[PDB]
Amino acid sequence: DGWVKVHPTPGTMLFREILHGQLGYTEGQGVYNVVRSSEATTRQLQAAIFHALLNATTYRDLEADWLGHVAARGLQPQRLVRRYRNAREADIAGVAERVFDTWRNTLRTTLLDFAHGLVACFAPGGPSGPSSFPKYIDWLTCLGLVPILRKRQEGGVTQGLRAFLKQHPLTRQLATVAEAAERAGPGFFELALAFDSTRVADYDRVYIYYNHRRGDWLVRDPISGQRGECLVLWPPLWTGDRLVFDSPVQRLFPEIVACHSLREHAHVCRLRNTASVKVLLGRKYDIIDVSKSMDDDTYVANSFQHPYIPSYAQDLERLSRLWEHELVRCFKILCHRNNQGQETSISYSSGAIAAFVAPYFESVLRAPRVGAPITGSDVILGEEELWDAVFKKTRLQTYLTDIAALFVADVQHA
Amino acid sequence: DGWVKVHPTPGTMLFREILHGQLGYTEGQGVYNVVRSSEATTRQLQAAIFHALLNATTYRDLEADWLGHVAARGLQPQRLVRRYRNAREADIAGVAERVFDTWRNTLRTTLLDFAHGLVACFAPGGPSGPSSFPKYIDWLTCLGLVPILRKRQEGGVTQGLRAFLKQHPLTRQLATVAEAAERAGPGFFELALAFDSTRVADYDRVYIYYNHRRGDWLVRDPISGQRGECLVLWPPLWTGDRLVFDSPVQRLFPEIVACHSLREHAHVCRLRNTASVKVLLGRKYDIIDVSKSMDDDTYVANSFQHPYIPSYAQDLERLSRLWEHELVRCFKILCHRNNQGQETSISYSSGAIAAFVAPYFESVLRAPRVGAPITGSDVILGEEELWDAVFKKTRLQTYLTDIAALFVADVQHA
Repeated sequence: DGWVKVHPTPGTMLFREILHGQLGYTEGQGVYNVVRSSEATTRQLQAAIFHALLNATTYRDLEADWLGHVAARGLQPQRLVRRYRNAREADIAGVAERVFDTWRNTLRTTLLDFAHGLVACFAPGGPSGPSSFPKYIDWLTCLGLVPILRKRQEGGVTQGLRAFLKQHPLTRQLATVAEAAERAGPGFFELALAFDSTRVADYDRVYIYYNHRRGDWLVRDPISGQRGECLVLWPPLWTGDRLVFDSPVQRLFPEIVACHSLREHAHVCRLRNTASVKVLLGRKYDIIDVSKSMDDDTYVANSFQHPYIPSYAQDLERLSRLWEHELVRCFKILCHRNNQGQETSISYSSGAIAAFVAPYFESVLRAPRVGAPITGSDVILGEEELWDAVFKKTRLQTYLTDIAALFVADVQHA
Repeated sequence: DGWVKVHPTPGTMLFREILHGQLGYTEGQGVYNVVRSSEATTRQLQAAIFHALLNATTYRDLEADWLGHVAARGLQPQRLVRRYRNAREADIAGVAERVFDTWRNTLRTTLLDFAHGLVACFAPGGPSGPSSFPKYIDWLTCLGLVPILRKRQEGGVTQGLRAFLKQHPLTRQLATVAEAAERAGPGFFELALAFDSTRVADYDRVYIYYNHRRGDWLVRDPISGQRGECLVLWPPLWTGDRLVFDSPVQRLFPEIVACHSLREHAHVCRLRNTASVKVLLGRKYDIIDVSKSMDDDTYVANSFQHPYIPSYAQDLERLSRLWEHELVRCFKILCHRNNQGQETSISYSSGAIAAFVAPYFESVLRAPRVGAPITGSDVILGEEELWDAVFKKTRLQTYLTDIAALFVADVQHA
């Protein structure tokens, strides 16, 4: 009652073959390889993990750790003042500031190592393999639908997390690290659980059914028999005895088909003109035309020759430029420019990362909220630069600076 | 009695098929992918929510929170002066200013977290699904009409608000934030109800009737039988025989049709010239012309040959430029360029955001209020920078600065 098959039809297979370059290729299509890059998602995961780790810090625990470090070094301010026996406030303040700076550097590098360990643990799951981001992107590019199958199970990411966390020696060395780990454990476990729950269906196996009257989707895997959900980003259109998607490939399809047909005709015409001389016959390296079978009681009037050969450079150039412009504007890809002449730099714009990465996490993966998203510049930015940027901009720095200021004031005033 | 159907006619279906690119495609048409972007509406929602949250802050609650924080830290100004025992008012003023600054940073991060939570709650349902902004835009671009259907119901947005607001622990932490939230709750509920009540009809199901004698519109859904309202932004014209709309696609239609027909004729002529030699016959790889099928008391006088092949590159280029100029001048889209490079970025102008987003919220969504609209520059800005700007220019900055100045004066005069 109103159901119809959508995906296993030859049209989408032809779309995917076009995406693989099975018919024709152009320089401008190469931009698509940057669209599938998994840099933005990994950067977002790094930012989320950094925020989650640094949001568990406690001021009192940090103060206790600093006091313990000072006691271990035996560098209490009064002892140093009574050893130096001078009223040089600037010198003793500089000494205390240097000690605090060394402690800050050691804490920063320990936190960086722990955070990088967490990021490395989370890395293999998302960008490739199960629930891979390029699979989502080419799902969007071909159809506009992203079928998903869900089942509540454990996975390897959680196993790696539980193996790594329990044996980590950094917890036994710093109370702050252990407290942050134990407070953020449930969140990380839930995040990995969400990672391992979802699975984007492969292109060659899944089935999609659409009903026009009710306007609902059905997606199932014919092998396992499992039913899932069908996510739609831009909806298709029903024109009666047809279905027309609004994916970029759908828009670019007629031009590609026309250019391919032109190239085939050009090749066929080229192979015809191999011979140099051609001779015609009639009723009273070389190719002969015999018209005896058709000249029966017939008289020849005239004979014309015109060796036409089509040209297809302009069509290929236009198709390449069209592909580049369509992929740049549709996915909102930002290109950096040199001073003059050529330009070579491709990255994701802020609008692109928002409108594509955020729906991925929110709906496709159903992960919990990850906080404020990164900007478009942070994708270009490196790992350590992002780490110490978020370290500076977080509230962990304020407690450390306040402690340093109070300690320096107490040292210099006494 | 004067009613005539409008929308299910083949003309509008052909207009939509033109938008999907059935009748060819050009690089100029790709600018349409920026007109349908949902950045402006999300920016407006963020600004409205930020204003609603910031306007509800209370001076007395903030003063009480400041006193409580001072008591918790034990930072009584007189006690600190009696402890330090020095006449350096600059040092104590700097200490108080630093404490106020750290509290400012913590309050800012908590407010940002709560505001981002609300924005994430409102985001999924606004620009897509019900009241889909791209659907509104392509309704405007095809016809000039935006049919709507309304019903008073709750929805997922209200449920998400109910779950998030009452289960967020931030309310139990700061009295000021909870007080502002409980003041702003009714407005957020009304906004969510406005989101959930309005639905924009799909292009493939709804029906539209017009009657020129009275000048009235009728819109109905043939499936559910529900009757809605028909909104008009630029009115159409009635010429007796037909109804002529004034949407951009209507103006650009004849040029598109002419170019498509020219391309078809060029292809047909191209397929004819695949034969190198052509032969003619008459009464006393190869193509034979037997004109003796008609020869009866006849005599051949002369023969001619002229293999014409039309060219269509200039037409395609002109059509692309016309498409780009029409879209830019109609939707008022601002284009940015480098020193010599073209299309550094594409963004909505202030006139565009006003004249398109504001009528959307005011009529289609029937939102109660959106506050002062943002400029075109705020679209480029990210969420965090926009939040910083609105926080700087809001009412709350008055109370915070006044309290900080008064406390600094009291500390330095203690």
